Parts: sequence; structure tokens; C-alpha cells
Amino acid sequence: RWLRPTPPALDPQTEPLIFQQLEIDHYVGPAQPVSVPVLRAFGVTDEGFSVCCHIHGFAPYFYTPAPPGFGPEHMGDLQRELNLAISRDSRGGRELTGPAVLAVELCSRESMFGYHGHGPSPFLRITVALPRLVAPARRLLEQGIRVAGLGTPSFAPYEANVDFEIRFMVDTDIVGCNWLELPAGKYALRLKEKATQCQLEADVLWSDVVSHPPEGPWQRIAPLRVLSFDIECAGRKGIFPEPERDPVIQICSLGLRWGEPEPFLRLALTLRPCAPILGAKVQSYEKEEDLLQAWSTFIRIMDPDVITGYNIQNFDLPYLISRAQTLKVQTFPFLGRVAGLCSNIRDSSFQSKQTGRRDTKVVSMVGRVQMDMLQVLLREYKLRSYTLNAVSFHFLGEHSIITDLQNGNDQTRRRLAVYCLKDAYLPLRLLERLMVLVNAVEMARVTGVPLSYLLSRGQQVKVVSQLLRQAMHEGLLMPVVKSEGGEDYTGATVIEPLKGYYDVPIATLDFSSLYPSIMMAHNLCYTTLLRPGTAQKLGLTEDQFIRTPTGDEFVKTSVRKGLLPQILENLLSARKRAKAELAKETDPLRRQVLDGRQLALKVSANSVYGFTGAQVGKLPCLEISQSVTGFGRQMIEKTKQLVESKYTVENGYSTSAKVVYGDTDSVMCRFGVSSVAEAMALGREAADWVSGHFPSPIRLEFEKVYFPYLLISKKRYAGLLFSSRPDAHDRMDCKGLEAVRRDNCPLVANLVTASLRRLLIDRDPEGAVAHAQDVISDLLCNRIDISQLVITKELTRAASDYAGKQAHVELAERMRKRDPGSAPSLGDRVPYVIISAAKGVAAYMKSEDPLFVLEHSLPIDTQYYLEQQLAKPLLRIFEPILGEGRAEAVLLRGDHTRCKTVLGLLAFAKRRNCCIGCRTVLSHQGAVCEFCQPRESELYQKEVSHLNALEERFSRLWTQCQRCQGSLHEDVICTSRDCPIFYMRKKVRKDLEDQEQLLRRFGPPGPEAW
Amino acid sequence: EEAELELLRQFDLAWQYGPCTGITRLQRWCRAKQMGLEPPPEVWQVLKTHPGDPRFQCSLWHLYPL
DNA sequence: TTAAGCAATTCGTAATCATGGTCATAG
DNA sequence: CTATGACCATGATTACGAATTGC
Ligand SMILES: Cc1cn([C@H]2C[C@H](O)[C@@H](COP(=O)(O)OP(=O)(O)OP(=O)(O)O)O2)c(=O)[nH]c1=O
Ligand code: SF4
Ligand SMILES: [Zn+2]
Repeated sequence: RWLRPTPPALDPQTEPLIFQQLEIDHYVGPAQPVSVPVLRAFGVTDEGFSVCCHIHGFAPYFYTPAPPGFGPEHMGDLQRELNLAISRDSRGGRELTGPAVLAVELCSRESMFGYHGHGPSPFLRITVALPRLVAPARRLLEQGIRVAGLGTPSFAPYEANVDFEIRFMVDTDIVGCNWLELPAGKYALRLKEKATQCQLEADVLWSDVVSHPPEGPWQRIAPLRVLSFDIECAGRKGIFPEPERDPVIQICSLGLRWGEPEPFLRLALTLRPCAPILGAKVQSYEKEEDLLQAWSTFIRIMDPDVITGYNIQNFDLPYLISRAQTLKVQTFPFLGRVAGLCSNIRDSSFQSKQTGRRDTKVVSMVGRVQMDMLQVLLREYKLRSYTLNAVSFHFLGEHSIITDLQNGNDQTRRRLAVYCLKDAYLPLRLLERLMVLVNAVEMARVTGVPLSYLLSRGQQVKVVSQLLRQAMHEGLLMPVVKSEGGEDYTGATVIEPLKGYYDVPIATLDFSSLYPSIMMAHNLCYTTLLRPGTAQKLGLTEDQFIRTPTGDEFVKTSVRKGLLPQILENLLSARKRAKAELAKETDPLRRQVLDGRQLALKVSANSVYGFTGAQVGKLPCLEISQSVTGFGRQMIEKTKQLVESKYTVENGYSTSAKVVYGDTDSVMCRFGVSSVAEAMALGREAADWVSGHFPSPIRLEFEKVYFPYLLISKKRYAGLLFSSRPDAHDRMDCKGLEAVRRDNCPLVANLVTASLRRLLIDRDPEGAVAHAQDVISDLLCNRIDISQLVITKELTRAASDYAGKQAHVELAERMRKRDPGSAPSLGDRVPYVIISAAKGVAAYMKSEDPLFVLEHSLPIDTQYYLEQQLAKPLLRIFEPILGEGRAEAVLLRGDHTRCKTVLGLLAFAKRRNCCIGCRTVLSHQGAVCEFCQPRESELYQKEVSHLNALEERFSRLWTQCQRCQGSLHEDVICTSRDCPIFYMRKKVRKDLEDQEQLLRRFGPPGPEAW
Repeated sequence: EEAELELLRQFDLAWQYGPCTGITRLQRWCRAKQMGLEPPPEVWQVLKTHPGDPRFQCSLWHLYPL
């Protein structure tokens, strides 16, 4: 629809180009100037034109040591290494490499690993023509033949085999989303006859570019173009949609320029004639071929930078591609920027111990960038459900019906289009509100990796990139060590608690950035690790090296500076600047998203240390990891000895303090005073006192005062939070307990939060007992919503769940009769509830889908929920304040309340009536019993105040759907399984149905036909 | 039949007769006739040549827990 | 060709081991 | 018609894997 502005008057012999790049690309090419791999770079100007840039003359290489013989110091054998062996038996050694310009170069460099000296050594630099020839050469120089005139006897290892685009960016100092400049007279626009579809197309040599480091005025962001879209399909009853039978009926698109607070384009393409919508364009077609063609032409002409959505990768784009393949439309799958290239669906998997394992499809688009917001949420955030409704409530606050809204009239289709446009608008709001893209651009500028790697890869490519960028400045080469496999080492210490309930303030002192500052201030690195022999026979121990608790020796900083101290120092300053910016916000959600930014930079700095100990990885050095955790243990026991030893009764202070807890970075010391001001004063004195026994940047700091405190086990405690004194209290802290885990029911987590509220804030155990009694009583009397009963568990890799029978695996692998095409896959979460049956050996035989027990009305196992979900967390919490008469107190508060329980063949009812007063079954329909008659006005009085309260609950719920829907004049259709509103509006109809019929036992209060 | 099942499905979604997914089909036909909006005399003449069948004398979504 | 670490607590299922109610037949 | 231990049946203890959170 709307086009980019027109590039007026660029003349290359006088004017430069200044543009900001988004994507890079590799390309094997003809039309050479009179190398074959030429590079592509796509970007945008400071105004809004689209620029493609072709870069020429770059070829991959690596290094290898020159062996000590008469060969690789003699030029005849250098060019003979270039020369091929013409023998017949060298077909395995000069064919797959063959005649390639590997070349011969002599340079003086060093290896990374260890500390041998300040002296370098000769290495050979071996270029290669193509990037897809470094793999057979590696298969032909190490295990292949290297008998060539006795120049290089086998073997010499390969060093610095890295990726092509990463080697380019390490070479020329270009980072992700960078400002690039072509100077005047260096670039030719009309040298390249147009093979792509951008406006400006330059054709430059790889030594002409100028990279501007992002800082000062070069810290801006260009006006990018962002698209979001959503589709609709018309299915059958029960049957989930399939790309060979179910047509695509509506596509809806939103588009904006980045930096402007509203969109500028709003389009909706439908398949029958429709009705107009104010604010958007509407076009209609009588066939699906025209609809797919129209969308492909719009996406070529608008030419967006970024494409977003929600689950567009695994549902939307391959559905469109398969549907275009079935209907024989040849011109659809050309969505990219290159004019002669069609797109294809390709599977990929990712797995780690940090995010688990996920299997995704990818679809190829060259030039353009994809950001599915579902994958960003699934990677960064740990939530309970990952539906669009659930995250839109958590962050903002909100198939067979559609097939008859489309086979109807045109106002129904207009309603369908407004629904689809709201769906297509929600991920834009989430992208701009959560500060996604600004943090992605800052991550790519601090680490130096492209913008497509932050959605596909892990935390290794970034630390490899930063280490290579720091390695070119002193002249070192990296080695290739690979081992399967070493052993584990010893991790962190935890101090033994003094368990219980405390009501005198405890002050928390901890170290900030512990492991990066250990690695900084004792000069630990790959490049300064001293081997056990190379100290000998030199004897200089003092101020030349140090010794660690695991046992290594490491050189002092008066000889070398390591590489990991400098990378860590850069990351630490970036996080410090993020916190300094975060210290001046007032909005809460903005404060937590800047907390998210600084959390991400601290995770990056700690993954630098975790790179060293990963024995399945790219470069492990477990000696360093052992030295780190040994220093950690030594320093925390130093802290505990010092804190408990100095402030004592004989040293003039009030009370000798005693440490109650410590977990590898923090110390919770109990001081003795019950005044929060005096505890805060002594705690600040203690933190600042103890910090002066270390190198720098090692510092201990005061952080909080808990008052009161509740310690249950290791990694399980709770307390109340004081930041200042006249800032009285902030909130609770629930570390580890049953209120922050997601393996349980909402009922149990709510009861634990409410019990700690009534028990820690108001200090009333009697209201707490009465609360827990009411929860258990309302459980047994069958008046608890089934939202509070839903359990969710993650469906991981299928073989570990083959090894032992679980409940959620049994529910998932059991398909439905309605739909063998929508079922949980690997990596998602399965929700279930437990119904009552008589198979007590197996709780995996009583699990059912919440919607299935909704539509089929199966009962609930109240004894399962009473003794297996609720009871034992309560016995954790309520015991330490009292004795074991407290277990008997809650099991007796159960006992007064356990005696109140509410209740094929089911069709053959008799429906025996019963007396309302004393429950005696009898013949006739009158409500009262003959012995309980003198008391009937009171029994009518009783239960009409129950009908009165059910009437008041019907009306508050069924008009809330009208305000959440938007309209007051049309029907509600919302079966949202993540809304408590749904199925709480279903049971009050039946409560009212039952309670209205019980009062017609009594006669009518008058006539009605008068 | 199979042509009489689309006439009723077309009467059920025309907005000028009312917002009807809680009641029967013949009750909505007589409600519009009282106010006399314009009920057509064909959605009546198939609700008379049938008995109490639940796929003629019921709204489209008379399943569906809404 | 691809993947940052360790410590600790909780719950469910099958298997191992203890103990009583019938029973079957020798006295 | 009546003792005795062999036989079936039901409940208490231990072991280990899976899931998830704290540093
Ligand atoms: C959270 C976390 C901690 N650690 C280690 C490194 C840390 O130095 C040590 C302390 O944990 P943390 O206190 O969680 O982190 P931190 O001390 O480095 O930073 P800050 O005080 O500002 O919050 O625990 C990891 O190795 N990986 C991790 O993911
Ligand atoms: S059931 Fe009602 S309140 Fe709940 S999400 Fe649906 S429309 Fe909104
Ligand atoms: Zn009675």
C-alpha cells in the first residue's frame, strides 16, 4: 500500500552513503571483477530508503603451526604445500581439496591456553577459496595425507576454525545493528544491474567501509518498518485444521514505523463480500487464489523490515505455503528480498539445561527479520500458561463457530474481521510495552553478534565472539580441545540453619557480583594459568604467582593481564549503567522491565564463568572453575567467623550475635536488638567493616532487615521486608515455598499466602485457624471452583517419561475421539484435574482434561485434594510456632469440620423427597415433616436468604461478560479456559435452578391469573 | 431437507429479528411478529410440517456451553 | 553440526518385607 | 470333631527417578 519515499539525487563521486545494517548474508557468485564468495548487507538510511550493499574480495582462512623440519621454513616447500601431488594414490588427498588457493603465509603468533612465556613462534596462515572447503581440508590435513616432500609430517592441529560472517565482523569491527559508511568515490551504484528489489544498490570492495562505534550521536535507531499479521481458517466439527482441506478465509495486517506512537497502516483481506470498518481498508475476493496473490503483492510493495506475530512460525507461514502449493498458484512463495528465490520449510531443534528442549520449523526470508513473540516469552519468562489470553491478562488485563460466522451474512463477517484485527494488534502492543526490541539492539551492540542469533542460539556464540575480539589486540590464537568426558567438581557451601520462627530482627549482608569479581581480582584466565612444571626451576614465588585452595598456581598481574578480566569489566560497567538508569523511574512495570534488562546483563556476566566448566562445549578449563568455588567457600566462612567473633558482650557491645543462616553469597546474622533502627545501624557498620579485608572490587553490603523471620529448611524461608525505617515495610519474601512454584493447585498457593498474611502481618493465629477451617469446609461441601483445582506439568523429552509412568504423560498420549490433530507436543504444559475412582494404586488413572470434565461432568476426589495436596504444606508452616499439639489442633479443626460432607444406573432414578427439617424420606410432596411442623415459618425464613444471595451472584457475573465483550446488544461467545468468568457463570444457573425448585415445595404466595 | 436446514440457519443470524441464542426458534418467530418487524411466511411453514425434532426447533448453538 | 554451571528439596510408583484370616488335614 | 502350620491376602518401608527452584 504506502510506499517508501523516493531516493532523489545521490551521486557517488561526491557523496557518501551512511546507513544502518540489519541482516548480512553469504553468496557464491559469478560476475567477478576483471573471490567467488561475495557478501550481502541490507539496511536503511537515516531517512527511510532501503539499501542493499554487495561486498567483494573476502575469503576464509585459518592457522596451523609450522612443523620443525626443513619444509615450512623453505619457500620451495611452502609453494609445494600449495602444489598438488600428481600421484595416483593421492586421489584421497588432492581431489576434495584439489586446486584451491590455500596459499602459504608466515606469521609470528602464540597459542592461548596456559602461560609459557612472552615469546611468540612461527605459524602458517592458510587461506581457502570457499567457506565450504574448510571441512574437507580438515578431513584431509589431519587424518588425510600430509606426506608431501617431507615438509609437514602428520600431525599439526588446526587453530581458529570459526564461522564466516563472524570472522568478517571480527576482522572489520562491525557489530550487530551498526552504522556503516561508504566514502566518496569508493562505491558504484550502477555497476550492479538490479538483482534484488531495494532502492539503493551499491557494489563496494571490502576494505572501503567505515564502521562507526555506537556511542555519542551514533547511538540512535533508524525508522524501521514493522508488520504484524494473523489468519483465519474454516474447519470441520471436532477436526483441527489441515492444510489440504481447510481454506484460509481472512488475513489481517497492521503496520508501523518505529518511533511513532500509532500505526500507519491497517488492512484486512477477506474472502466473501463484507461490510466497512472505520479506520481500515477492506477488500474482497471471490476465490482464494486472488487472496493469496493480493497478500504477496502487498508484502512485496510495502517491503517491511521486521515481521512479528504470535505463533506465526509453527502455524501461520507453513499453512500459507502448503495451501498455496495445493491450489497451484506459482507466484506465492517468493516473499523475500532476492528477486529469483523461493521459500521453504525446514525443521530445527534446540536444547539446553536452561530452557529445556524445543522443536520448531523455520521458513526462509532473505533480507527480512522474524520475531515471533511466543518464542521470546518462552525463552525469557517462567509463567504458568503461555496462551495469548493468559499473558495478556498477566501483562495488560483482559473454530466451529467461525465456520458459521463465515457461511452467514456480511455483518457476521464484519464481526469476524474486527476480532481478527484485535488479535493481530495485541503482539505489537506487547512488543513496544515490554521493551523487547530496544533490549535486543543493546544486546547485539554489547556482545557483537547479529540480530538473528538472539532468537536461535545460546550463550556460547556471544562469549566466543567477545573473546576473539579481545584476542586480536595482543596476537594470540585459540586452540581446539575436546574431551568426552571429565568428572564433576565440588560446588557451593550452605551453612546449617537454626530452624524455626524468629521475632527479633535478622540483618542480611551479601557480596555483589561474587564470581566475576573473584575472577577479576586474583588474575585468573586461560592465558595466565601456570602449568605445574613451568614454574620450575625458577624460584620466584612472592608477588609473581599465587596459590589457590584446589591447588593451582596463577601468575600475578605484574607479569600478565588476562582476557576474561577485561570482558567481565566491560559487562560489569554496562550493567552498572543500566542500574544507574533504573534508579530514576517511578512507574512499576517500567521499573521491573529495567530490572529485566539488568538481570540479563548479570546473567551474561555469570555465563562467562559458566563457559569454563562446560565439559561439553568449545573450550573447557575446570581448574579455573575449581579455583573459583574454592575461593567462594573460603570467603563465606571467613565472613561468618568474623561477624560472630567481633561484636560480643566482652567487646563493649550489647549482645554476642549468632549467625542463623548462610547460602554461598549471603549471611543472615541475628543481632539481638528488637529496634529496627539499631539493627540497621549496626548492620551497615558490619557490612562496611568486613569489606575491608579483601582486594577490590570485593565488597560486602547491607541489604535488608527481616522482622519477623520464618526458616523452614534449606532454600525455604519467609519474612517481612524493611528497606528504610520511615519507609515502614515493603512486602513479604517467600523464598522457595509453596506460593512461587507452579507444580501445585492455585487453591494451595492462595491458602499459603493468606495464612502467612494473617500470621505475619496481623499476628493472629485464631483467624488463621478459622481461615484454614473455612477453606477445608468449603472444599468438602463442594463449593470450590474448578479453576482452583487445575494442575499443570511440563511434557519434556519422551524417553525419560517412557522410563516411569506419570499423570500428564498419560493424559497427553491418550488422544481424544474428537481431535487427533490437536494434542500437547514436546515442551509445552499439560493441564489436568484428578477425578474420584477406586483405583488407588495409580493417580495416573484418575486424570482428565478440564474441558472434558466440564462438558461431561465427572466428580472430584475431595480426599485426594485434602490429604495429598493441602495437608502437608500446612503441617510444614503451622508447626514451628507451637508444638505437636498444633498438628492435633489443625487435625482437630479438620475434625470438627470433616463431619460436614456434601454428596448408566444414574438414569433410573426414583427421586425420593425428603423433609427439610430432619431429613426423613416419606410419601407425599409436602416440604415439612409431621413432627417438625410447628417450626415452618422459621424454616421458610431459612433458605430464602440463600435464594436471595444466589440471585445477587447471577447478575454480577452475566453482565460482566457484556462489558468484557464490548457490546450490550448481541450474544456473548467466549469459552476462554483461562478466564475464571467461564464455568463460574455456568454453575450458578444450576444452583439457582435447584434452589428455586426447593421453594416451590411451599405453595405460591398468591394467585397469578387475576 | 438439506435446503430447509439452511433457511433456518439464515433466519437465525439475521440481526433485524433479535439477539437470539437463549430461547426457542418459534418463540423468536412470534416475538418478531408481535412487534411485526417482518417475519417471513416460510420459516413458519417448516415449523408446522414437522414434530418436535431438536434439529429444527432449536437455535444453532443450543449445545456449546455459552 | 549443536548445547553456560552445581546444590537441594519434594512427591509418586514399584518392589521388598511384616503380619493376620482362612483352611485343610492329621490326631 | 478338633490343633497345627501352610497358604493367601493386605498393609508398612525402602529406593530411585522426575520436576522445579535457589545461589
Ligand atoms: C543466579 C546465578 C548465580 N551464580 C553464582 C555467581 C554468582 O557470583 C553467585 C551469587 O549469586 P547471585 O547473588 O544470584 O548473583 P550476583 O551476586 O553475582 O549479583 P547480585 O548480588 O548483584 O545480584 O552465584 C551462577 O553462577 N549462575 C547463576 O545463574
Ligand atoms: S467468560 Fe466472560 S468475563 Fe470471562 S473472559 Fe469470557 S467474556 Fe470475559
Ligand atoms: Zn421432619
